[PDB]
Amino acid sequence: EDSIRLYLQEIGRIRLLRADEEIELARKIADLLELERVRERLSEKLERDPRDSEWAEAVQLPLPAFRYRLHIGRRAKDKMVQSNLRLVVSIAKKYMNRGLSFQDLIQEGSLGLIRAAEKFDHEKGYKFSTYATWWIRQAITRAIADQSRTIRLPVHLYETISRIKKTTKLLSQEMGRKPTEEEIATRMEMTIEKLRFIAKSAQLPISLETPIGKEEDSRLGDFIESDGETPEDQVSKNLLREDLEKVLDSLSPRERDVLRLRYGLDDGRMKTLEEIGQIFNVTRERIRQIEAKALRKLRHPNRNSVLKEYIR
Amino acid sequence: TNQFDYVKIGLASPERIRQWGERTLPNGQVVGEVTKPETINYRTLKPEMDGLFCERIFGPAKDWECHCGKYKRVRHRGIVCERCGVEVTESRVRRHRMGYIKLAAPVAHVWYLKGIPSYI
Amino acid sequence: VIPPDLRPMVQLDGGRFATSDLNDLYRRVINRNNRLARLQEILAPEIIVRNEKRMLQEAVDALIDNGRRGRTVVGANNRPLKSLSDIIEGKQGRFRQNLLGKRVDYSGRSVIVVGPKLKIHQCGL
Amino acid sequence: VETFERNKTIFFPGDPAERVYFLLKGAVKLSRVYEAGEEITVALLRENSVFGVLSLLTGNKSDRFYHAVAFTPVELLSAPIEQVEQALKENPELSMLMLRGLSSRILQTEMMIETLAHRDMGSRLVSFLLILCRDFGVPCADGITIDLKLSHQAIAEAIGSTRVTVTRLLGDLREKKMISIHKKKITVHKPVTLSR
Repeated sequence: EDSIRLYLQEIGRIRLLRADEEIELARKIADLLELERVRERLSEKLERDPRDSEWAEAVQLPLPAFRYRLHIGRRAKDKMVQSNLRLVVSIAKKYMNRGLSFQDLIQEGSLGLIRAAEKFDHEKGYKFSTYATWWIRQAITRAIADQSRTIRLPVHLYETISRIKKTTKLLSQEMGRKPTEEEIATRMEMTIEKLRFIAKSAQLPISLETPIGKEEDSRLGDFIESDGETPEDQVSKNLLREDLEKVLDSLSPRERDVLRLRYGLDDGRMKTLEEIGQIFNVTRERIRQIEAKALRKLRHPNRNSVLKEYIR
Repeated sequence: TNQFDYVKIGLASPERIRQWGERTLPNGQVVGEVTKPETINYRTLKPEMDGLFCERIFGPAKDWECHCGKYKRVRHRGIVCERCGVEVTESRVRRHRMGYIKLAAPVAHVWYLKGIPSYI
Repeated sequence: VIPPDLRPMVQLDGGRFATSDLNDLYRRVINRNNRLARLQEILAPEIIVRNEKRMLQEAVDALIDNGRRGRTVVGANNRPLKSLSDIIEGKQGRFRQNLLGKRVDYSGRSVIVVGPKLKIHQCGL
Repeated sequence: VETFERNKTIFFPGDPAERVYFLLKGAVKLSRVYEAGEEITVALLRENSVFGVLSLLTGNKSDRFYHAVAFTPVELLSAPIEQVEQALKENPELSMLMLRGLSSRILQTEMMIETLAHRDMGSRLVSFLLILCRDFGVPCADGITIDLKLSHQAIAEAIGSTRVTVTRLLGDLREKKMISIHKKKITVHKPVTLSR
C-alpha cells in the first residue's frame, strides 16, 4: 500500500526514451495540437465549434482518418508525459519534504508536465531536460504556495518575505541579529509595521488539539469559548428590557408606542419620524415634541434615576 | 422532550447528502456547496465566499451581516443581501448548516468497506 | 460537510491561529478533487488520472476515518490527524466523555478535613 | 480640559462627581433639570473658569438636583475635589479663588435677574440680548453683535416663546433696527442708539 511506490513500480514499467524517439513525437503532437486550434477557430467563429464531423474540422479529411490523425497526434503527448514520469518525481520529491505531499506533488508536476509537454519545440534542439523541467518546477511551486497552508496568503508576499529574510541576513552580517528594522526599512522600503505584519502573516496555525503540554492530558482550544456570551450578560440585558419597559410604560401609553416605533424596544431602531408621524395617527407637529417630552419625562432623577444603575 | 420519540439510523443517498446543503435563495439559484478548500482570507479575515467557511452557505458569522455588507443589524434579518447572497440570520444558524461536495469520483465508504464483515 | 464552526477555527490572541484537522482533511479532498476534474478536463493520460482517483479515494477516506486503512495522515500536528470517526469514538469520543460525562459549573472542590464541632448532615464550607 | 459638542449635557442630577469644574473655553451652558420638564440653562461660561458646585452644597453628599449641558462644543477643565476640599481647606485665597469663580456664576444670576422674568417677551428678549452681545458677542461693523448659530426657540427658553424668536426678532432684524442675520447669525447693531 506504499501508494508512492504502488505508482512508482508501475511507472517503472514504462520505459524511458531518447531525443530521436521523442522527435517522431514532437511533430505528431504539433500535428494534433494545431489541428485542434483549428477546431477552436472554427469554434469561435461558428456554431461555437465545428464539432460535427470531418467538419468537426473545417479541414478536409476522410473522416475516419481524422480521428486517427488526432489519436496519433495526441497519443504522442500521452506516450510522452508518461514516457517521462521519472525526473519529474526527482523534482517533485524535492517538494515532498518542502510540503504538500509526495503524491500531491507528483501530480502537480504532472500537470505541468503536460503543459510543457506540449509547449515545446524540437527545433531548438536542446532536450526538454533543459525546458520540461522548467515548467515543472513552476507547477509545483504553485501548489505548496497555492495551498498546503491552510490560510492562503499572497503567494507574491511569500517571495518578498524570503527576499526580506536574505536582505535582512545581509544586514545581520554587518548588524548582527539584524536589530535594524526601520534602518532595515532603508533596505526594506517599508516600516517594520509590515515587517512584523509579515512575521505574523507568515505563521502556520496550530492543531486545535495538540495535546497540551507539560501533560498529555488534553488537547488545545479546550480552555476557550465560542462567539457566544455568558448568561450573566444575557440576563442583565434582558432585565434592561423590561425594566425600562414598565418604567417607560407608565407615561402616555400611546406615545410609548412611538417611543418603541421611532426607536427600538422591539426591532426597528427606527421608524423615521416621517413614516412614524403618520404610522400612529398621521402627524407632523405632534412628533419631536412628544419625543423630547418622553425623554425629558423619563429623564431627570426618579425617572432616569432608574437606569442610573442599570445603564445597560 | 415532546419534539420526537424514536431516532431513525440509516444512510444518506447522494440526494439526501446534497439535501444537507442546498440553501437555495430567492434569486433562485442553489448553493450550500463549497468551491474552495482554503479558509479565511489572509488580508482581512473573512470567509472567502465559497471556501470551508463561505457564509452564504453556512451563515453570516457576523450575526445579521451580508458578507457583502450593507446590513449590520437584526433589523435586516429575513431580508438578505442582493449582492452577496448571504442568508442574513443571526449566526447560530451556522454550526448546523451543512454543505457538501459533489464528488468527481465515487468512494467506497471506508465503513463499509474495511469493516469487520466488509458488508460491501 | 460539517457546519463550519464545528470545525471551528480561530484567531488566537498571539495572532497565531487555531486550525482544525476537520477543514484540513477536508480541504485536502477538495483539491484532489478539483484537480482531478481538471485532469479529466485536460484528459490527462490515465495513469495519472487513474492514480489520481485513487488518491481522491482515499483522501476521502481518511477524512472519514484516519488511519483506518492506508497511511495515517500526519499534518503540522506532527501526529495522526483526527478523522471524523474517533472524535465521537473512544474513551473520548463525543459519546463517552462529553456526553455521558459533561463538565458542569455551580461546583467547587477542595481539600478536605475532619469537621469536628460541625455535626453530620452538615458540611463545612 | 474636558469637553463635548454643541448638542450634549455635562451631567444629570443624581450624578456624585460633583466637584468644582473649570470650563476652559466655550459656554458649556448648564441646563438645570426639572421634574416633568423645561430646563433653564442658567449657567454659561468663559475661559478657565469653574461651574457645577456639587461637593459643596449638601456637603460632599449633595445631589446635583440639576442636569447639566455640554452647550457648545465644550471646553472644561476640573480638579480633584481636594483642590476645593483639602487644597481649599488651606489659605482663604485658595477657597476665595473658587469663591471668586462661584461669584462669576453668581454675577451671572444677577445678570439674568431683572433682565429675565422682566415682563414683556420682547423688551426682556433684548434686556439680556445686549447682555449676550457682552458675553459671547461678536463685535463687527454694525456693532457689538454676537454671532452663534442658534434657534428660534432655544430662544423660547428665553421667553416661553413659540414663533417670537423667528417673528419678533425679525422686527429688530429689519422693521425695528437692532440686528441682522446670516442664515443663523446675529448682528447686534448697537449697545443702545436706535432701538436703544
